[PDB]
Amino acid sequence: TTFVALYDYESRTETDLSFKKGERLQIVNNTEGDWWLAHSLSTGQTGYIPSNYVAPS
Amino acid sequence: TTFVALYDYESRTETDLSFKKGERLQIVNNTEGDWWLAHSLSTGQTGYIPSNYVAPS
Repeated sequence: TTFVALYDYESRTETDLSFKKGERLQIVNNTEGDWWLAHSLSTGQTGYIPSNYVAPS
Repeated sequence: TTFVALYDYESRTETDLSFKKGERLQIVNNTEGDWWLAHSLSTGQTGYIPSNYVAPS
């Protein structure tokens, strides 16, 4: 399955992909899965996490 | 709503959250959506993208 960008996106870090509206993109799976923005109740820190490392409470 | 870590995870960039197995985490709504690892057919580049910027071809 192929996706198409609806907006431009300029990369902000070393690990993200820049692209332009109309570019065609294939998702590639990996062991980490989707990444979610998360907030830790144990430490107060915040950032993206790999969804395959966690489970619901 | 609330998740639990199954593994340790050490941060690799400035934007990800480190955590330890057992930490409680809350996912936080933001406009970007899940982030996916993606491969560009126009440029050959690879990296994570915000799913809400793309749509299927």
